[PDB]
Amino acid sequence: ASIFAPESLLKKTKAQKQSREQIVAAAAEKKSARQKKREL
RNA sequence: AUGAACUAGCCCUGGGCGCUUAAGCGUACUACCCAUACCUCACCGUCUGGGUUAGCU
Repeated sequence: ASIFAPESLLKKTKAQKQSREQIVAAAAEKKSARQKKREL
């Protein structure tokens, strides 16, 4: 009845989620580190 | 006050037009002119160093 979202797409989306999680965490701590660095 | 001997500089004698308290010579200081040089930018090419695939509307 419906198309089942190909398994290559599911594997990529899981991989992209891992990388997107890393990017946010890296930028989350970068902003705090940059603000302290600017004051120094 | 003069004269003598001297101290040097320049003159006399031995690119063009023109210039002569220079448009000459020497010194000092401002301003100004413009090379394919220098700086900024754009463009060409070469070289060099990267990035780019579960090929993500």
